Amino acid sequence: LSSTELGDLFWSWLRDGLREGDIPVNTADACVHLTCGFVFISVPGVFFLFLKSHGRKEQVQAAFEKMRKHRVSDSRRFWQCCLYEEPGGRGRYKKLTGYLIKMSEIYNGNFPDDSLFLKVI
Repeated sequence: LSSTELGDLFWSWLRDGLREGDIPVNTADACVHLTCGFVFISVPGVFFLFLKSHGRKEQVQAAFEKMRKHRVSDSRRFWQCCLYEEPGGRGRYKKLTGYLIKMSEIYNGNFPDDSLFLKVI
């Protein structure tokens, strides 16, 4: 494969997987979480999950970023989030970082509710 092909493969997998409800979302254990107009994808988790169905992580991530689907807000490409075990943002949490992607790059106007577990900082 090549940076272009690998990019397209990863984005095709993520996008069509979320669209077909084939990639877990919005769960205490998911790498993908919907939030306030955006899809949060945690890294490296979302690339490891790609890899599992298809260093290597470095390649896919570089190829993905070259496509410019992710939100970049005044130079910032990564957001931190707290992932809680309990809905309503409490108890044990894990701190995560990853990309925000505008809902409409993935989803008709036809999507799941927001995550009960993830809080974006």
